[PDB]
Amino acid sequence: MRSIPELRLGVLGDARSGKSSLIHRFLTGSYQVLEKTESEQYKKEMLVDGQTHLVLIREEAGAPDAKFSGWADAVIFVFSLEDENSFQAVSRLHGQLSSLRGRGGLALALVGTQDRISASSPRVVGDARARALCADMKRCSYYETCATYGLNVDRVFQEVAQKVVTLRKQQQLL
Repeated sequence: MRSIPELRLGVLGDARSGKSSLIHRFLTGSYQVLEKTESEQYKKEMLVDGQTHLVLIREEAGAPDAKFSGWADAVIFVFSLEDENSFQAVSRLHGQLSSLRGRGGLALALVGTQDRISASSPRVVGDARARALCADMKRCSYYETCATYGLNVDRVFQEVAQKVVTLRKQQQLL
């Protein structure tokens, strides 16, 4: 039976983060103003190191639980660059993830979304501050995204998938 290599990617963020629109952009190429009130799962095929993977994505509406925290190979944290509470929410969410995971080591990403930046709702989260949150999270890379035109959307997903695959190859290299 031909193997189906699988990458399990979780996505965390508050309702102002832009996480639903970001997931939806990656999957479909479309921007839609969405707030999923609820957790949901999605699937996509991705080429990684020349090998086709099944990618499972769980978007979580609130705090991760031990189920989610133990299932993921990788977790993307999402906040809005114009919402301070969403940024503070990432560090809350990461505390929960870290404690409820009990495994090989997660690939992480931190995403600051640009979608809602306006004159009346300006960027409130400074670059250095966001990069400091990322520097204090293990195996984490930081991106700004804009799902409206696709800025770094595929990049985030692809780079987290690559991290998982490289970690796995490291493990089999031992």
